[PDB]
Amino acid sequence: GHMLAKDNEAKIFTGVEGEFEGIIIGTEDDIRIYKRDELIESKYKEMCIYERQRIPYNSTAVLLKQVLVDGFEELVEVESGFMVGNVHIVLSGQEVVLEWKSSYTDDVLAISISKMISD
Amino acid sequence: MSDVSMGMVKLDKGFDALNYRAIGTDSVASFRGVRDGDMVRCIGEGPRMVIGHADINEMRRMIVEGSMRVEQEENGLLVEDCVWIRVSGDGVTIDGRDSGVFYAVRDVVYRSSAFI
Repeated sequence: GHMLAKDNEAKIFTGVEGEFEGIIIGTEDDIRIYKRDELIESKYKEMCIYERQRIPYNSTAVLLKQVLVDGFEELVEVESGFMVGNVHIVLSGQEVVLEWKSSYTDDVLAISISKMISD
Repeated sequence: MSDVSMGMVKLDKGFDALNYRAIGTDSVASFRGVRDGDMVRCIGEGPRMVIGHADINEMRRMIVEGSMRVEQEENGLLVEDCVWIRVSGDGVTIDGRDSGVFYAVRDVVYRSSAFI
């Protein structure tokens, strides 16, 4: 440790003054800032991660909605499945396909989905 | 100093309150700020967003570090004869139809990403 510069000094090269929404990257060697709007163009970028979990199920789509309602607040039914929060739930035979976002909250309620279909 | 852009600036104390996470050896955080002079100041709270660097080669290597066999193809990585990792321009898709490996792959990708 202790291999940094001034703790209030950083190196930023994008998009400078004017208001900017940015990100800070600090390594064991260097502290640097990029502007978020500019950042998508760099080797570093905002990434949406879709993670799909296929869950064995013995009940019907109507029953899934019912079980989801038991735990959930916001359950919305859609033409091609169910959507809880930002989680896409679709029943496919005797398995449910769970696809959900990178986002912290989206995993948590999605976890609740998984237990609903599980047992 | 503003030849390329700016370079060395002063970080405001507000950044110390930001949600820092560390990718690999780097530490990352998101913030909303106003830039005035040599001073960088936060005016808001960085939205909660995964940032990182997606390399198919690096992810594969790290997966193998978990003692998992990975196959390299155009579509991405096939781990343990079932995990699907697919790369999109602004994101990544992981397929859970693996037998008890999903958690491992989720760990690997998050080693190259961070919730900020």
